[PDB]
Amino acid sequence: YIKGIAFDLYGTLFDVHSVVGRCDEAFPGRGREISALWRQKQLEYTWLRSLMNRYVNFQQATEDALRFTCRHLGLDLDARTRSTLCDAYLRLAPFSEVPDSLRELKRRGLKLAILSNGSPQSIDAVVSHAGLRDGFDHLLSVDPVQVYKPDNRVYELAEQALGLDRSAILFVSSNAWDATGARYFGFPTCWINRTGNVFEEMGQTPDWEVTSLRAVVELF
Amino acid sequence: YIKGIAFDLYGTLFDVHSVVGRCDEAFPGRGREISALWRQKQLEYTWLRSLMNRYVNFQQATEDALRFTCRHLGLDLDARTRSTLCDAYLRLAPFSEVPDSLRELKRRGLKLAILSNGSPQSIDAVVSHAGLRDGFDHLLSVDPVQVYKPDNRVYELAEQALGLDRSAILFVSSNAWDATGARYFGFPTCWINRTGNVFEEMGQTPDWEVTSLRAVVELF
Repeated sequence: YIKGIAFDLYGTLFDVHSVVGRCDEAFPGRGREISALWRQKQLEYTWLRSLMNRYVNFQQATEDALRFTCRHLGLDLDARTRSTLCDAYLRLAPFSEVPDSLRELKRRGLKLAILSNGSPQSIDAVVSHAGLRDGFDHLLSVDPVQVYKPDNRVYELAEQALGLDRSAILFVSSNAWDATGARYFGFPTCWINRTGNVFEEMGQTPDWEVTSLRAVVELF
Repeated sequence: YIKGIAFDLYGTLFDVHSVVGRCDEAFPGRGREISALWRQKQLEYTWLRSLMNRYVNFQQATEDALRFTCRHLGLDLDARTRSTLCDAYLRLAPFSEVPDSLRELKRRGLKLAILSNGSPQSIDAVVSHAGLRDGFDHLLSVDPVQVYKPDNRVYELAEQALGLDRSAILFVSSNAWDATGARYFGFPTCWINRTGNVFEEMGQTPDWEVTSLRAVVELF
C-alpha cells in the first residue's frame, strides 16, 4: 500500500506558463521561443553535467541555460533582465485542482513530499506564495547528492527522507523521462499527462497515467 | 604536440541531411520535423539511459527514438519503413573538404580514429561506402563500456585504443556538449562549427573553433 507520495514541481503542481509571459514582456514577440529553448537547456545541462561529474546548483544551471538561449537567439541579456526572468519561477500559480487535491490526500493521511532541483529555500517560496506550504511534510532538493535525476542517488534521497520503502511511495510526475527513472528504481509510478503527450520509448510504462491530480485522489 | 586525432562521425565528417530527404520520401511533407525530433531523442536516450544505468546499443536507441517520433507526430510506422530510415545512416556522404583533408593529415603522419555510438560494423560501413576506410587507424564504438558520452569512461577508451595520452590526442567534434566533455576530460579540443551556432554554457570553451576540416590541417 502507498503510505507516501513524492511530487514533481513544474507541470505537476505548478503551471510554468507564467514564465512564458514574463519572457515576452522582456523580449516582445519572442516569449514562446525563449521559454521553449530555455526549458530544454535546463534539462540538458542537468543531465550532461551529471554524466560529466561536473555539478552546479540549479540556480546556476538556470542562468546558464538562459544565457545560451539569448545568445543563440541574437538577444541581448543584461543582468537586471536575467534576474527578473529567473525570479519568475518563484511566483508560479498551481493548477486549479491542486489545492483541493492536496488537502484531500492529506485528509487520507498520506505523507506528502516534493523532490525538485532548486534550493530548499526556493521550493519553500513557491509553495508558500501559493499558500500551499502547510500541506507538505518534506521539501527536498537534489543538492545534497550533487547530482540530478534520473541518477538513482536522487531517488534514494526521497526514499530516505520519507522513512519508507520505495514500493510504498507513489512517484508522481509530469515528465515521462522522470517517470521512467522512478519506475526503474522501484517506485510505483503515476504519470500526469494533461495535454495528450506520449510516453518515452526507454523500456518503461507508468503504473497509472492520469490527466490531473483529481484522478490521483480516486486511487486511494 | 598532437600525435593523434579522435573524430566524431555525424556533422563532423558525414552530412546527415541525406536522412532528412529519406524521411520526407517516407512521410511526404514531414521530413524536416521527423529528422529534427528523431535526432534529439537519440541524444536524450543515450544520456538518460547512461544516467539510469540502463544501456542498450545505439541501433536499439535509434529505433526507439524513431518509434517515439512517429507516435508523437501521429504517423504510422511499420517495420519495413522503420528499417529503411535506419539504413539511411549507413549511406551518408562526407562533407566536400573531408576526403582531401583526411588524406593530407595522414600525410603528416597523425594517427586518426573515429569514436562513435554505433557498432564497429556500421561505422566501418559508412567509411567504406564513402571510400574513406583506408584513412583510419581505429574505428571505435562506445559499446565495450556499455555507456555513452559524455561519460568519461568513453573518453578513456579513445585514449587507450590510440596508445597515447589525452594531451596528445586532438578531440574533433561538431557537438559543443561533446567538446565540453572532452575538454573537461583533458583532450585538446577542436569545435567544428559550420553553420554559426554558439557554444554551450557548461563552463567550457574549445581550444579551437573552426568552420571545416580545411582549417584543421592548417594547425599542423
